[PDB]
Amino acid sequence: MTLKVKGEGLGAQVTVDPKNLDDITTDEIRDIVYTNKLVVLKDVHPSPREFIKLGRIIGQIVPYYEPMYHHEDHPEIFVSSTEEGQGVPKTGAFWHIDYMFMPEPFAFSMVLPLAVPGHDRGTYFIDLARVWQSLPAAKRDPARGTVSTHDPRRHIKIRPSDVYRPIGEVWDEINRTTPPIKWPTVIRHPKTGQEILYICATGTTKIEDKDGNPVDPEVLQELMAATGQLDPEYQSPFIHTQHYQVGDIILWDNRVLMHRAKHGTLTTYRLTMLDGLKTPGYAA
Amino acid sequence: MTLKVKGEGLGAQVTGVDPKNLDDITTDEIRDIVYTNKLVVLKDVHPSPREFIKLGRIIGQIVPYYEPMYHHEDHPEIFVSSTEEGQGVPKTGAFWHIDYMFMPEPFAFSMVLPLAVPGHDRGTYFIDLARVWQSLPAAKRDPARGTVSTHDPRRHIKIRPSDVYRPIGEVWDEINRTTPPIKWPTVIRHPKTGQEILYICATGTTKIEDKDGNPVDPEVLQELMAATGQLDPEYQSPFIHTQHYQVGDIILWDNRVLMHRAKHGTLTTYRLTMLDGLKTPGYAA
Ligand SMILES: CCCCCCC[C@H](CC(=O)O)NCC(=O)O
Ligand SMILES: CCCCCCC[C@H](CC(=O)O)NCC(=O)O
Ligand SMILES: [Fe+2]
Ligand SMILES: [Fe+2]
Repeated sequence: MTLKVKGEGLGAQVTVDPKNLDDITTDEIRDIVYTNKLVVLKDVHPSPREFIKLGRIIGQIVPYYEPMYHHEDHPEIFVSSTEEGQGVPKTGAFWHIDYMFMPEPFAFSMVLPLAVPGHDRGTYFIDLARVWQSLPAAKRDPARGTVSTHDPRRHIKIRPSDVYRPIGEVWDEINRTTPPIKWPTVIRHPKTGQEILYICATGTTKIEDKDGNPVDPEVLQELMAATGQLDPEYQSPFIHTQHYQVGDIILWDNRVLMHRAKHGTLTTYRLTMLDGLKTPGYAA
Repeated sequence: MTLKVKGEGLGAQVTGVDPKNLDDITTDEIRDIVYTNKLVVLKDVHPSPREFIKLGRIIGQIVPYYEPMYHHEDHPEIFVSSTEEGQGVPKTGAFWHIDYMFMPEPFAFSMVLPLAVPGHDRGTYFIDLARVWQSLPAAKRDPARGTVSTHDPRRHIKIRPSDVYRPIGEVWDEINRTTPPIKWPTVIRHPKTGQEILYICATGTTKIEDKDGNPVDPEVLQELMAATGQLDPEYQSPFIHTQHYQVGDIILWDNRVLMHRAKHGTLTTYRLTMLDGLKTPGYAA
Protein backbone atom coordinates (compact mmCIF):
# COMPACT_ATOMS: atom_id res chain seq x y z
CA MET A 1 0.00 0.00 0.00
CA THR A 2 2.78 2.38 1.04
CA LEU A 3 5.69 0.80 -0.81
CA LYS A 4 6.18 0.86 -4.59
CA VAL A 5 8.01 -2.01 -6.33
CA LYS A 6 9.95 -1.33 -9.55
CA GLY A 7 10.43 -4.50 -11.52
CA GLU A 8 9.82 -8.08 -10.53
CA GLY A 9 12.09 -10.87 -9.42
CA LEU A 10 15.64 -10.98 -8.19
CA GLY A 11 16.76 -7.43 -7.48
CA ALA A 12 13.43 -5.57 -7.64
CA GLN A 13 13.74 -2.01 -6.37
CA VAL A 14 11.55 -0.74 -3.51
CA THR A 15 10.96 3.01 -3.09
CA VAL A 16 11.29 3.11 2.80
CA ASP A 17 12.09 6.05 5.04
CA PRO A 18 13.41 5.76 8.63
CA LYS A 19 9.85 6.61 9.80
CA ASN A 20 8.50 3.17 9.02
CA LEU A 21 6.41 2.11 12.00
CA ASP A 22 3.64 3.97 10.17
CA ASP A 23 2.19 2.54 7.00
CA ILE A 24 4.87 -0.18 6.58
CA THR A 25 3.07 -3.28 7.76
CA THR A 26 4.66 -6.65 8.33
CA ASP A 27 2.36 -8.42 5.84
CA GLU A 28 3.10 -5.75 3.20
CA ILE A 29 6.87 -6.10 3.35
CA ARG A 30 6.77 -9.89 3.77
CA ASP A 31 4.60 -10.45 0.70
CA ILE A 32 7.08 -8.34 -1.27
CA VAL A 33 10.03 -10.50 -0.17
CA TYR A 34 8.18 -13.80 -0.63
CA THR A 35 7.12 -12.67 -4.10
CA ASN A 36 10.37 -11.28 -5.53
CA LYS A 37 12.75 -13.35 -3.31
CA LEU A 38 15.38 -10.57 -3.43
CA VAL A 39 14.55 -6.84 -3.19
CA VAL A 40 16.54 -3.63 -2.66
CA LEU A 41 15.14 -1.04 -0.25
CA LYS A 42 16.44 2.02 -2.12
CA ASP A 43 18.33 4.95 -0.56
CA VAL A 44 17.32 4.17 3.04
CA HIS A 45 20.12 5.58 5.03
CA PRO A 46 18.99 4.24 8.39
CA SER A 47 20.65 4.63 11.73
CA PRO A 48 21.57 1.44 13.59
CA ARG A 49 18.46 1.94 15.73
CA GLU A 50 16.23 2.52 12.71
CA PHE A 51 17.59 -0.60 10.95
CA ILE A 52 16.52 -2.63 13.99
CA LYS A 53 13.05 -1.10 13.98
CA LEU A 54 12.75 -2.14 10.32
CA GLY A 55 13.98 -5.63 11.22
CA ARG A 56 11.41 -5.98 14.00
CA ILE A 57 8.61 -5.06 11.59
CA ILE A 58 9.88 -7.77 9.24
CA GLY A 59 9.86 -10.31 12.05
CA GLN A 60 11.57 -11.66 15.15
CA ILE A 61 15.23 -10.57 15.10
CA VAL A 62 17.74 -13.28 16.03
CA PRO A 63 21.22 -12.14 17.12
CA TYR A 64 24.08 -14.24 15.80
CA TYR A 65 25.08 -16.82 18.43
CA GLU A 66 28.77 -15.83 18.33
CA PRO A 67 29.34 -12.34 19.84
CA MET A 68 32.58 -11.43 18.05
CA TYR A 69 30.22 -10.72 15.10
CA HIS A 70 28.09 -8.30 17.13
CA HIS A 71 28.04 -4.56 16.54
CA GLU A 72 29.75 -2.70 19.41
CA ASP A 73 26.42 -1.24 20.59
CA HIS A 74 23.77 -3.71 19.33
CA PRO A 75 23.90 -7.52 19.65
CA GLU A 76 21.26 -7.78 16.89
CA ILE A 77 23.64 -6.52 14.18
CA PHE A 78 26.09 -8.93 12.56
CA VAL A 79 29.04 -6.84 11.37
CA SER A 80 31.27 -7.67 8.41
CA SER A 81 34.09 -5.18 7.92
CA THR A 82 37.66 -4.79 6.71
CA GLU A 83 38.29 -2.45 9.68
CA GLU A 84 40.10 -3.75 12.77
CA GLY A 85 37.80 -4.04 15.77
CA GLN A 86 34.54 -3.87 13.80
CA GLY A 87 32.92 -7.30 13.61
CA VAL A 88 34.62 -9.95 11.48
CA PRO A 89 36.49 -9.62 8.17
CA LYS A 90 35.70 -11.70 5.13
CA THR A 91 32.45 -13.37 6.17
CA GLY A 92 30.46 -15.58 3.81
CA ALA A 93 33.17 -16.36 1.24
CA PHE A 94 31.38 -19.59 0.36
CA TRP A 95 27.92 -20.64 -0.72
CA HIS A 96 25.55 -20.94 2.23
CA ILE A 97 22.15 -20.12 3.69
CA ASP A 98 22.18 -18.10 6.89
CA TYR A 99 21.85 -20.30 10.00
CA MET A 100 21.27 -23.28 7.69
CA PHE A 101 23.03 -25.33 10.43
CA MET A 102 20.99 -24.11 13.45
CA PRO A 103 17.67 -25.49 14.76
CA GLU A 104 15.72 -22.49 13.35
CA PRO A 105 17.08 -21.15 10.03
CA PHE A 106 16.09 -17.53 9.37
CA ALA A 107 13.26 -16.54 7.06
CA PHE A 108 14.79 -13.22 6.00
CA SER A 109 18.27 -11.77 5.86
CA MET A 110 18.83 -8.05 5.49
CA VAL A 111 22.10 -6.29 4.71
CA LEU A 112 22.91 -2.58 4.86
CA PRO A 113 26.26 -1.64 3.26
CA LEU A 114 27.75 1.26 5.20
CA ALA A 115 30.96 1.61 3.19
CA VAL A 116 31.77 -0.08 -0.12
CA PRO A 117 34.94 0.22 -2.19
CA GLY A 118 34.08 0.57 -5.85
CA HIS A 119 31.24 -0.92 -7.87
CA ASP A 120 32.14 -4.61 -8.24
CA ARG A 121 31.57 -5.72 -4.61
CA GLY A 122 28.39 -7.50 -3.56
CA THR A 123 26.68 -10.87 -3.23
CA TYR A 124 25.91 -13.78 -5.55
CA PHE A 125 22.54 -15.49 -5.18
CA ILE A 126 21.24 -18.79 -6.54
CA ASP A 127 17.51 -19.54 -6.72
CA LEU A 128 17.21 -23.11 -5.41
CA ALA A 129 13.59 -23.23 -6.53
CA ARG A 130 14.75 -22.51 -10.12
CA VAL A 131 17.57 -25.04 -9.78
CA TRP A 132 14.98 -27.62 -8.76
CA GLN A 133 12.76 -26.55 -11.68
CA SER A 134 15.42 -27.24 -14.31
CA LEU A 135 16.04 -30.79 -12.96
CA PRO A 136 14.55 -33.67 -14.95
CA ALA A 137 12.50 -36.05 -12.81
CA ALA A 138 15.03 -38.86 -13.32
CA LYS A 139 17.59 -36.76 -11.47
CA ARG A 140 14.86 -35.30 -9.25
CA ASP A 141 12.95 -38.25 -7.76
CA PRO A 142 15.92 -39.83 -5.90
CA ALA A 143 16.19 -36.64 -3.84
CA ARG A 144 12.57 -36.61 -2.68
CA GLY A 145 11.99 -37.89 0.83
CA THR A 146 15.68 -38.00 1.74
CA VAL A 147 17.60 -36.40 4.61
CA SER A 148 20.71 -34.25 4.18
CA THR A 149 23.41 -33.71 6.80
CA HIS A 150 24.78 -30.18 7.10
CA ASP A 151 28.08 -29.81 8.97
CA PRO A 152 29.30 -26.30 9.85
CA ARG A 153 32.14 -27.33 12.13
CA ARG A 154 35.08 -26.72 9.75
CA HIS A 155 33.81 -23.26 8.83
CA ILE A 156 33.56 -21.85 12.36
CA LYS A 157 36.12 -19.04 12.49
CA ILE A 158 38.92 -18.79 15.04
CA ARG A 159 38.11 -16.01 17.54
CA PRO A 160 40.50 -13.60 19.32
CA SER A 161 39.65 -15.32 22.61
CA ASP A 162 40.92 -18.61 21.05
CA VAL A 163 44.58 -17.59 20.71
CA TYR A 164 46.98 -19.94 22.56
CA ARG A 165 44.29 -22.56 23.13
CA PRO A 166 45.13 -26.05 21.87
CA ILE A 167 43.18 -26.55 18.66
CA GLY A 168 41.60 -29.74 20.02
CA GLU A 169 39.96 -27.73 22.81
CA VAL A 170 38.59 -25.22 20.30
CA TRP A 171 37.24 -28.01 18.08
CA ASP A 172 35.70 -29.72 21.12
CA GLU A 173 33.84 -26.54 22.04
CA ILE A 174 32.60 -26.10 18.44
CA ASN A 175 31.36 -29.68 18.45
CA ARG A 176 29.40 -29.11 21.67
CA THR A 177 28.00 -25.80 20.39
CA THR A 178 27.15 -26.32 16.66
CA PRO A 179 26.98 -30.04 15.82
CA PRO A 180 25.94 -31.23 12.36
CA ILE A 181 22.22 -30.98 11.68
CA LYS A 182 19.78 -32.83 9.41
CA TRP A 183 17.07 -31.40 7.14
CA PRO A 184 14.99 -32.93 4.35
CA THR A 185 16.96 -32.67 1.12
CA VAL A 186 13.99 -31.19 -0.75
CA ILE A 187 11.72 -28.84 1.18
CA ARG A 188 8.44 -27.10 0.41
CA HIS A 189 8.35 -23.36 1.17
CA PRO A 190 5.69 -22.87 3.89
CA LYS A 191 4.36 -19.64 2.31
CA THR A 192 4.82 -19.89 -1.47
CA GLY A 193 4.62 -23.68 -1.72
CA GLN A 194 7.66 -23.90 -3.99
CA GLU A 195 9.96 -26.92 -3.80
CA ILE A 196 13.55 -26.08 -2.87
CA LEU A 197 16.77 -28.08 -3.29
CA TYR A 198 18.15 -27.37 0.20
CA ILE A 199 21.80 -28.36 -0.30
CA CYS A 200 25.04 -26.44 0.11
CA ALA A 201 28.38 -27.11 -1.59
CA THR A 202 30.35 -26.23 1.54
CA GLY A 203 28.21 -27.72 4.28
CA THR A 204 26.13 -30.64 2.97
CA THR A 205 28.14 -33.82 3.56
CA LYS A 206 25.85 -36.74 2.72
CA ILE A 207 22.33 -37.89 1.87
CA GLU A 208 20.45 -40.73 3.52
CA ASP A 209 16.97 -42.17 2.92
CA LYS A 210 14.11 -42.20 5.43
CA ASP A 211 15.48 -45.39 7.06
CA GLY A 212 19.11 -44.34 7.62
CA ASN A 213 20.58 -46.00 4.53
CA PRO A 214 23.32 -44.05 2.70
CA VAL A 215 22.09 -42.77 -0.64
CA ASP A 216 24.45 -43.31 -3.57
CA PRO A 217 26.98 -40.52 -2.94
CA GLU A 218 26.99 -39.62 -6.64
CA VAL A 219 23.43 -38.36 -6.14
CA LEU A 220 24.60 -35.56 -3.85
CA GLN A 221 27.44 -34.85 -6.27
CA GLU A 222 25.06 -34.63 -9.22
CA LEU A 223 22.51 -32.39 -7.49
CA MET A 224 25.32 -30.09 -6.34
CA ALA A 225 26.69 -29.91 -9.86
CA ALA A 226 23.26 -28.84 -11.12
CA THR A 227 22.89 -25.98 -8.62
CA GLY A 228 25.73 -24.06 -10.21
CA GLN A 229 27.49 -23.87 -6.84
CA LEU A 230 30.64 -25.59 -8.19
CA ASP A 231 31.25 -23.25 -11.11
CA PRO A 232 34.48 -21.48 -10.06
CA GLU A 233 33.84 -18.68 -12.58
CA TYR A 234 30.26 -17.86 -11.47
CA GLN A 235 28.71 -17.88 -14.96
CA SER A 236 25.94 -20.39 -14.27
CA PRO A 237 22.52 -19.21 -15.53
CA PHE A 238 21.19 -19.80 -12.01
CA ILE A 239 23.56 -17.21 -10.52
CA HIS A 240 22.26 -13.69 -9.92
CA THR A 241 24.66 -10.86 -9.08
CA GLN A 242 23.56 -8.14 -6.64
CA HIS A 243 26.09 -5.33 -6.29
CA TYR A 244 26.34 -3.40 -3.01
CA GLN A 245 25.45 0.30 -2.99
CA VAL A 246 25.87 2.37 0.19
CA GLY A 247 22.53 3.00 1.86
CA ASP A 248 20.75 0.43 -0.34
CA ILE A 249 19.37 -2.33 1.90
CA ILE A 250 19.41 -5.80 0.34
CA LEU A 251 16.62 -7.97 1.73
CA TRP A 252 15.85 -11.55 0.76
CA ASP A 253 14.12 -14.88 1.34
CA ASN A 254 16.65 -17.11 3.18
CA ARG A 255 14.71 -20.31 2.47
CA VAL A 256 14.85 -20.20 -1.32
CA LEU A 257 18.15 -18.44 -2.17
CA MET A 258 21.71 -19.65 -1.57
CA HIS A 259 24.30 -16.88 -1.39
CA ARG A 260 28.01 -16.05 -1.19
CA ALA A 261 30.21 -12.95 -1.18
CA LYS A 262 31.40 -11.43 -4.48
CA HIS A 263 35.19 -10.95 -3.84
CA GLY A 264 39.33 -0.54 -0.10
CA THR A 265 37.16 -0.56 3.04
CA LEU A 266 34.03 -2.73 3.17
CA THR A 267 31.55 -2.53 6.03
CA THR A 268 28.07 -4.03 6.11
CA TYR A 269 25.50 -4.51 8.86
CA ARG A 270 23.13 -7.47 8.87
CA LEU A 271 19.88 -8.40 10.60
CA THR A 272 18.22 -11.81 10.44
CA MET A 273 14.56 -12.52 11.19
CA LEU A 274 12.18 -15.43 11.78
CA ASP A 275 8.63 -15.36 10.42
CA GLY A 276 6.89 -17.94 12.63
CA LEU A 277 6.37 -20.36 9.75
CA LYS A 278 7.90 -23.83 9.53
CA THR A 279 11.61 -23.36 9.03
CA PRO A 280 13.27 -24.14 6.76
CA GLY A 281 10.17 -25.85 5.39
CA TYR A 282 8.05 -28.96 5.13
CA ALA A 283 9.62 -32.17 3.85
CA ALA A 284 9.16 -32.83 0.15
CA MET B 1 34.63 -52.35 18.04
CA THR B 2 32.13 -55.25 17.77
CA LEU B 3 29.00 -53.20 16.87
CA LYS B 4 28.13 -51.29 13.69
CA VAL B 5 25.98 -48.13 13.65
CA LYS B 6 23.77 -47.15 10.70
CA GLY B 7 23.29 -43.41 10.58
CA GLU B 8 24.00 -40.81 13.21
CA GLY B 9 21.77 -38.93 15.61
CA LEU B 10 18.35 -39.58 17.01
CA GLY B 11 17.14 -43.01 15.92
CA ALA B 12 20.42 -44.48 14.67
CA GLN B 13 20.31 -48.22 14.06
CA VAL B 14 22.72 -50.70 15.70
CA THR B 15 23.04 -54.23 14.28
CA GLY B 16 25.61 -56.29 16.24
CA VAL B 17 23.51 -56.99 19.38
CA ASP B 18 23.35 -60.78 19.84
CA PRO B 19 21.19 -62.00 22.76
CA LYS B 20 23.43 -65.06 23.21
CA ASN B 21 26.84 -63.41 22.84
CA LEU B 22 26.22 -60.23 24.81
CA ASP B 23 29.61 -60.34 26.51
CA ASP B 24 31.07 -59.37 23.14
CA ILE B 25 30.00 -55.79 23.99
CA THR B 26 32.25 -53.69 26.15
CA THR B 27 30.76 -51.04 28.43
CA ASP B 28 32.78 -48.20 26.89
CA GLU B 29 31.75 -49.26 23.37
CA ILE B 30 28.01 -49.15 23.91
CA ARG B 31 28.17 -46.10 26.18
CA ASP B 32 30.05 -44.05 23.58
CA ILE B 33 27.42 -45.02 21.01
CA VAL B 34 24.60 -43.75 23.25
CA TYR B 35 26.46 -40.62 24.39
CA THR B 36 27.25 -39.80 20.77
CA ASN B 37 23.89 -40.39 19.09
CA LYS B 38 21.69 -39.79 22.20
CA LEU B 39 18.99 -42.20 20.96
CA VAL B 40 19.76 -45.55 19.25
CA VAL B 41 17.74 -48.63 18.25
CA LEU B 42 19.30 -52.04 18.96
CA LYS B 43 17.81 -53.88 15.97
CA ASP B 44 16.04 -57.26 15.98
CA VAL B 45 17.50 -58.50 19.28
CA HIS B 46 14.59 -60.46 20.65
CA PRO B 47 16.00 -61.02 24.14
CA SER B 48 14.62 -63.02 26.99
CA PRO B 49 13.89 -61.18 30.24
CA ARG B 50 17.12 -62.63 31.58
CA GLU B 51 19.23 -61.58 28.60
CA PHE B 52 17.78 -58.04 28.69
CA ILE B 53 19.15 -57.67 32.22
CA LYS B 54 22.57 -58.93 31.11
CA LEU B 55 22.49 -56.25 28.41
CA GLY B 56 21.48 -53.70 31.04
CA ARG B 57 24.30 -54.62 33.40
CA ILE B 58 26.84 -54.28 30.59
CA ILE B 59 25.45 -50.76 30.06
CA GLY B 60 25.79 -49.90 33.74
CA GLN B 61 24.37 -50.30 37.23
CA ILE B 62 20.70 -51.29 36.98
CA VAL B 63 18.31 -49.47 39.34
CA PRO B 64 14.90 -51.09 39.92
CA TYR B 65 11.99 -48.67 40.09
CA TYR B 66 11.28 -47.74 43.73
CA GLU B 67 7.58 -48.63 43.48
CA PRO B 68 7.10 -52.43 43.15
CA MET B 69 3.70 -52.38 41.40
CA TYR B 70 5.69 -51.52 38.25
CA HIS B 71 7.94 -54.57 38.61
CA HIS B 72 7.94 -57.58 36.32
CA GLU B 73 6.41 -60.61 38.05
CA ASP B 74 9.77 -62.41 38.02
CA HIS B 75 12.41 -59.63 37.89
CA PRO B 76 12.38 -56.49 40.08
CA GLU B 77 14.79 -54.74 37.68
CA ILE B 78 12.20 -54.48 34.89
CA PHE B 79 9.58 -51.74 34.79
CA VAL B 80 6.50 -53.15 33.02
CA SER B 81 4.14 -50.91 31.05
CA SER B 82 1.20 -52.83 29.64
CA THR B 83 -2.45 -52.59 28.67
CA GLU B 84 -2.99 -56.13 30.02
CA GLU B 85 -4.34 -57.25 33.44
CA GLY B 86 -1.78 -57.81 36.20
CA GLN B 87 1.25 -56.87 34.08
CA GLY B 88 2.85 -53.77 35.58
CA VAL B 89 0.97 -50.51 35.11
CA PRO B 90 -1.15 -49.17 32.22
CA LYS B 91 -0.67 -45.78 30.58
CA THR B 92 2.75 -44.82 31.92
CA GLY B 93 4.68 -41.75 30.87
CA ALA B 94 1.76 -39.89 29.26
CA PHE B 95 3.54 -36.58 29.97
CA TRP B 96 6.92 -35.03 29.28
CA HIS B 97 9.54 -36.21 31.77
CA ILE B 98 13.07 -37.52 32.32
CA ASP B 99 13.27 -40.87 34.08
CA TYR B 100 13.84 -40.49 37.84
CA MET B 101 14.31 -36.73 37.31
CA PHE B 102 12.81 -36.35 40.81
CA MET B 103 15.07 -38.82 42.65
CA PRO B 104 18.50 -38.18 44.19
CA GLU B 105 20.21 -40.09 41.33
CA PRO B 106 18.57 -39.65 37.89
CA PHE B 107 19.49 -42.40 35.45
CA ALA B 108 22.17 -41.99 32.78
CA PHE B 109 20.46 -44.41 30.36
CA SER B 110 16.95 -45.70 29.81
CA MET B 111 16.26 -48.78 27.72
CA VAL B 112 12.90 -50.03 26.44
CA LEU B 113 11.99 -53.39 24.87
CA PRO B 114 8.55 -53.57 23.20
CA LEU B 115 7.08 -57.07 23.47
CA ALA B 116 3.72 -56.38 21.83
CA VAL B 117 2.77 -53.28 19.87
CA PRO B 118 -0.57 -52.52 18.21
CA GLY B 119 -0.01 -50.99 14.79
CA HIS B 120 2.62 -48.50 13.69
CA ASP B 121 1.53 -45.25 15.36
CA ARG B 122 2.67 -46.12 18.93
CA GLY B 123 6.01 -45.09 20.40
CA THR B 124 7.85 -42.28 22.16
CA TYR B 125 8.45 -38.60 21.48
CA PHE B 126 11.85 -37.20 22.38
CA ILE B 127 13.09 -33.64 22.75
CA ASP B 128 16.81 -32.86 22.65
CA LEU B 129 17.32 -30.36 25.51
CA ALA B 130 20.85 -29.57 24.32
CA ARG B 131 19.33 -28.51 20.99
CA VAL B 132 16.61 -26.49 22.74
CA TRP B 133 19.34 -24.66 24.65
CA GLN B 134 21.32 -24.22 21.40
CA SER B 135 18.46 -22.32 19.76
CA LEU B 136 18.01 -19.88 22.68
CA PRO B 137 19.51 -16.41 22.32
CA ALA B 138 21.72 -15.35 25.20
CA ALA B 139 19.12 -12.75 26.20
CA LYS B 140 16.72 -15.56 27.08
CA ARG B 141 19.59 -17.84 28.07
CA ASP B 142 21.75 -15.96 30.58
CA PRO B 143 19.00 -15.41 33.24
CA ALA B 144 18.62 -19.20 33.50
CA ARG B 145 22.31 -19.85 34.17
CA GLY B 146 23.31 -20.51 37.75
CA THR B 147 19.69 -20.82 38.89
CA VAL B 148 17.99 -23.69 40.72
CA SER B 149 14.76 -25.37 39.61
CA THR B 150 12.26 -27.23 41.79
CA HIS B 151 10.86 -30.49 40.39
CA ASP B 152 7.75 -31.83 42.13
CA PRO B 153 6.48 -35.33 41.23
CA ARG B 154 3.91 -35.70 43.96
CA ARG B 155 0.78 -35.08 41.86
CA HIS B 156 1.92 -37.63 39.27
CA ILE B 157 2.41 -40.60 41.61
CA LYS B 158 -0.17 -43.17 40.54
CA ILE B 159 -2.79 -44.69 42.84
CA ARG B 160 -1.85 -48.32 43.56
CA PRO B 161 -4.21 -51.27 44.18
CA SER B 162 -2.97 -51.40 47.77
CA ASP B 163 -4.30 -47.81 48.13
CA VAL B 164 -7.99 -48.58 47.60
CA TYR B 165 -10.17 -47.55 50.59
CA ARG B 166 -7.41 -45.46 52.14
CA PRO B 167 -8.30 -41.83 52.84
CA ILE B 168 -6.61 -39.77 50.14
CA GLY B 169 -4.87 -37.67 52.80
CA GLU B 170 -2.99 -40.71 54.09
CA VAL B 171 -1.87 -41.66 50.57
CA TRP B 172 -0.65 -38.11 49.87
CA ASP B 173 1.17 -37.94 53.23
CA GLU B 174 2.99 -41.17 52.40
CA ILE B 175 3.91 -39.85 48.90
CA ASN B 176 5.13 -36.68 50.56
CA ARG B 177 7.36 -38.74 52.89
CA THR B 178 8.64 -40.94 50.07
CA THR B 179 9.23 -38.67 47.01
CA PRO B 180 9.42 -35.01 48.13
CA PRO B 181 10.18 -32.21 45.66
CA ILE B 182 13.82 -31.96 44.63
CA LYS B 183 16.14 -29.20 43.38
CA TRP B 184 18.55 -29.32 40.45
CA PRO B 185 20.40 -26.52 38.65
CA THR B 186 18.21 -25.20 35.88
CA VAL B 187 21.00 -25.49 33.31
CA ILE B 188 23.16 -28.63 33.51
CA ARG B 189 26.43 -29.61 31.80
CA HIS B 190 26.58 -33.23 30.62
CA PRO B 191 29.50 -34.75 32.58
CA LYS B 192 30.63 -36.82 29.53
CA THR B 193 29.86 -34.85 26.36
CA GLY B 194 30.05 -31.43 28.01
CA GLN B 195 26.88 -30.16 26.35
CA GLU B 196 24.69 -27.69 28.22
CA ILE B 197 21.18 -28.96 28.92
CA LEU B 198 17.99 -27.05 29.78
CA TYR B 199 16.86 -29.42 32.55
CA ILE B 200 13.21 -28.39 32.95
CA CYS B 201 9.98 -30.36 32.68
CA ALA B 202 6.54 -28.99 31.72
CA THR B 203 4.72 -31.28 34.16
CA GLY B 204 7.20 -31.29 37.02
CA THR B 205 9.24 -28.07 37.18
CA THR B 206 7.31 -25.70 39.46
CA LYS B 207 9.61 -22.72 40.01
CA ILE B 208 13.08 -21.24 39.55
CA GLU B 209 15.11 -19.46 42.23
CA ASP B 210 18.58 -17.88 42.21
CA LYS B 211 21.46 -19.21 44.30
CA ASP B 212 20.38 -17.09 47.29
CA GLY B 213 16.79 -18.40 47.45
CA ASN B 214 15.15 -15.42 45.67
CA PRO B 215 12.25 -16.26 43.31
CA VAL B 216 13.12 -15.60 39.68
CA ASP B 217 10.40 -13.83 37.72
CA PRO B 218 7.85 -16.56 36.86
CA GLU B 219 7.91 -15.38 33.23
CA VAL B 220 11.39 -16.88 32.95
CA LEU B 221 10.33 -20.46 33.65
CA GLN B 222 7.29 -19.91 31.43
CA GLU B 223 9.26 -18.68 28.43
CA LEU B 224 12.02 -21.28 28.69
CA MET B 225 9.31 -23.94 28.75
CA ALA B 226 7.63 -22.50 25.66
CA ALA B 227 10.92 -22.67 23.79
CA THR B 228 11.42 -26.38 24.59
CA GLY B 229 8.43 -27.43 22.52
CA GLN B 230 6.90 -29.29 25.49
CA LEU B 231 3.80 -27.04 25.43
CA ASP B 232 2.84 -27.72 21.81
CA PRO B 233 -0.34 -29.85 22.12
CA GLU B 234 0.02 -31.07 18.52
CA TYR B 235 3.70 -32.17 18.77
CA GLN B 236 4.87 -30.36 15.63
CA SER B 237 7.83 -28.55 17.20
CA PRO B 238 11.11 -28.90 15.26
CA PHE B 239 12.72 -30.07 18.52
CA ILE B 240 10.40 -33.09 18.73
CA HIS B 241 11.70 -36.42 17.43
CA THR B 242 9.29 -39.33 16.93
CA GLN B 243 10.42 -42.91 17.56
CA HIS B 244 7.91 -45.65 16.76
CA TYR B 245 8.04 -48.93 18.68
CA GLN B 246 8.89 -52.13 16.83
CA VAL B 247 8.62 -55.53 18.53
CA GLY B 248 12.09 -56.79 19.33
CA ASP B 249 13.83 -53.47 18.61
CA ILE B 250 15.37 -52.04 21.81
CA ILE B 251 15.30 -48.24 22.10
CA LEU B 252 18.19 -47.00 24.23
CA TRP B 253 18.91 -43.40 25.09
CA ASP B 254 20.74 -40.75 27.11
CA ASN B 255 18.40 -39.83 29.99
CA ARG B 256 20.36 -36.63 30.73
CA VAL B 257 19.88 -34.86 27.41
CA LEU B 258 16.50 -36.13 26.12
CA MET B 259 13.05 -35.36 27.54
CA HIS B 260 10.43 -37.89 26.48
CA ARG B 261 6.75 -38.84 26.55
CA ALA B 262 4.47 -41.57 25.21
CA LYS B 263 2.97 -41.34 21.71
CA HIS B 264 -0.50 -42.90 21.83
CA GLY B 265 -4.71 -53.14 20.71
CA THR B 266 -2.31 -54.54 23.33
CA LEU B 267 0.84 -52.60 24.26
CA THR B 268 3.50 -54.20 26.47
CA THR B 269 7.03 -52.85 27.02
CA TYR B 270 9.87 -53.78 29.37
CA ARG B 271 12.21 -51.10 30.66
CA LEU B 272 15.62 -51.08 32.34
CA THR B 273 17.38 -48.02 33.77
CA MET B 274 21.08 -47.61 34.56
CA LEU B 275 23.58 -45.33 36.32
CA ASP B 276 26.97 -44.66 34.73
CA GLY B 277 28.87 -43.49 37.81
CA LEU B 278 29.23 -39.98 36.43
CA LYS B 279 27.76 -36.88 38.07
CA THR B 280 24.00 -37.10 37.71
CA PRO B 281 22.17 -35.35 36.23
CA GLY B 282 25.23 -33.20 35.61
CA TYR B 283 27.34 -30.26 36.72
CA ALA B 284 25.77 -26.89 37.43
CA ALA B 285 26.03 -24.32 34.65
C1 LIG C 1 27.06 -24.96 6.91
C2 LIG C 1 27.62 -23.91 5.96
C3 LIG C 1 28.74 -23.08 6.60
C4 LIG C 1 28.39 -22.41 7.95
C5 LIG C 1 29.15 -21.06 8.12
C6 LIG C 1 29.16 -20.54 9.59
C7 LIG C 1 29.94 -19.21 9.75
C8 LIG C 1 29.12 -18.02 9.19
C9 LIG C 1 29.72 -16.64 9.53
C10 LIG C 1 30.98 -16.32 8.72
O1 LIG C 1 30.96 -16.45 7.47
O2 LIG C 1 32.02 -15.93 9.30
N1 LIG C 1 27.74 -18.14 9.68
C11 LIG C 1 26.89 -17.03 9.25
C12 LIG C 1 25.44 -17.53 9.24
O3 LIG C 1 25.19 -18.74 9.09
O4 LIG C 1 24.49 -16.74 9.38
C1 LIG D 1 8.57 -34.91 37.49
C2 LIG D 1 7.46 -35.81 36.97
C3 LIG D 1 7.54 -37.14 37.72
C4 LIG D 1 6.34 -38.04 37.39
C5 LIG D 1 6.79 -39.51 37.21
C6 LIG D 1 6.20 -40.41 38.31
C7 LIG D 1 5.64 -41.73 37.75
C8 LIG D 1 6.49 -42.32 36.61
C9 LIG D 1 5.94 -43.69 36.20
C10 LIG D 1 4.54 -43.59 35.55
O1 LIG D 1 4.38 -42.82 34.57
O2 LIG D 1 3.57 -44.29 35.97
N1 LIG D 1 7.91 -42.41 36.98
C11 LIG D 1 8.74 -42.89 35.88
C12 LIG D 1 10.22 -42.54 36.12
O3 LIG D 1 10.59 -41.43 36.57
O4 LIG D 1 11.10 -43.37 35.85
FE1 LIG E 1 25.47 -14.96 4.66
FE1 LIG F 1 9.77 -42.60 30.87
